[PDB]
Amino acid sequence: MFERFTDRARRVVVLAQEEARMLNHNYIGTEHILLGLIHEGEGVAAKSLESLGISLEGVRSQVEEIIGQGQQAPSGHIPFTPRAKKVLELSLREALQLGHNYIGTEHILLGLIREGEGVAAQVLVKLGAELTRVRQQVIQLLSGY
Amino acid sequence: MFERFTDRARRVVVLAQEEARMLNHNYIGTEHILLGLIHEGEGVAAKSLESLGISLEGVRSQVEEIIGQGQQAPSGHIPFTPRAKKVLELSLREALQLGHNYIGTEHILLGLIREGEGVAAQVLVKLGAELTRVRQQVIQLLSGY
Amino acid sequence: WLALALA
Amino acid sequence: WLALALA
Repeated sequence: MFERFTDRARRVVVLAQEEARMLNHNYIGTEHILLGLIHEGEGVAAKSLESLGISLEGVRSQVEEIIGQGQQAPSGHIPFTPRAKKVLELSLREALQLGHNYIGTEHILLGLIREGEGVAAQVLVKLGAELTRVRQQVIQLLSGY
Repeated sequence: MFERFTDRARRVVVLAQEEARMLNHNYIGTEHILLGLIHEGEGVAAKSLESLGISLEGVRSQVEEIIGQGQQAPSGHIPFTPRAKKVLELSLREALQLGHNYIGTEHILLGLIREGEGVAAQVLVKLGAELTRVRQQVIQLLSGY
Repeated sequence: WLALALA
Repeated sequence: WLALALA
């Protein structure tokens, strides 16, 4: 179903894999998707994250507290956690419910919030944001460009 | 859909990837699936291939004529050719039409023959076998154990 | 889609 | 399923 993803949505996905690599994780989790959303930049959810007072290095470090780097770098692809799997499912599902047929970075952020049970959401609330906060906020964004 | 595959069907798939690796191909083709069917052994299609007078080293060498080893070994996973993609589709499709819901090694061999347009079939006919030959033969086999 | 990379 | 490995 990844063919629906926009150029930058997919770029988020590739980036999430690089984040989980160089922080030495054997899985891509809800955090690493947040990380890739940030690291993306030119697209929606990244500017959305610099607006609601969330930056890259904060999430990096928060993960290095609750997760911390791994002893041994993994190579080859890095599998999703069931949390990340559900986030991507729901990103699809959000996208469809807002009418679009593509899936952009903003739709991954919405799916992420929808899951709200895993590390991404723990990290977010720890940094200074809220789930329906950023949801309604990014919805206002799709209303404001 | 790979979850339907039997232990040995999947083993064929993993083996096909190793064959394409150590013969230095950047794609897994209908040939490499034949190769993995052979290299499997304990299962159906492998004994089926030693019966209709087809061995491993013959296919290896035939590929090293029409394909030949690559200058540079690839790492990470190795993508299927659209031929191999169709073979796997049709292996599913055979499996369903013979009633089963699993997909064993014999069903990959049947899908392979169904495609019959690519390197696997060229190699086969060059070695001393035929498409509906081995088809009806492996069907007789599913009738003979 | 949906186990790893862009699968 | 259906691009490479067992995907």
